[PDB]
Amino acid sequence: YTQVFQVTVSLGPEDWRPHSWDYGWSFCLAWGSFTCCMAASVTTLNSYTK
Amino acid sequence: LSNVAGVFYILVGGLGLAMLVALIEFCYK
Repeated sequence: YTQVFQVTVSLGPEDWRPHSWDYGWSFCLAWGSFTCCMAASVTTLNSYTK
Repeated sequence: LSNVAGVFYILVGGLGLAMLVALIEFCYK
């Protein structure tokens, strides 16, 4: 979708091309959902070692 | 970014290969 949003702004969308492109704000927070998957995964494989 | 993001497909293709080799190890288990 960033590959989408890069290419669509590269078209300069039909009548809406911004001087923004300030990403998210929840997409920086959706990034934080990824590392919260990762911190959840390292501790439950740590229970697998015991 | 566009020239890089195409390399993600074989990068995730290794991540599927990370799963595909690991699951048949359970058949060796």
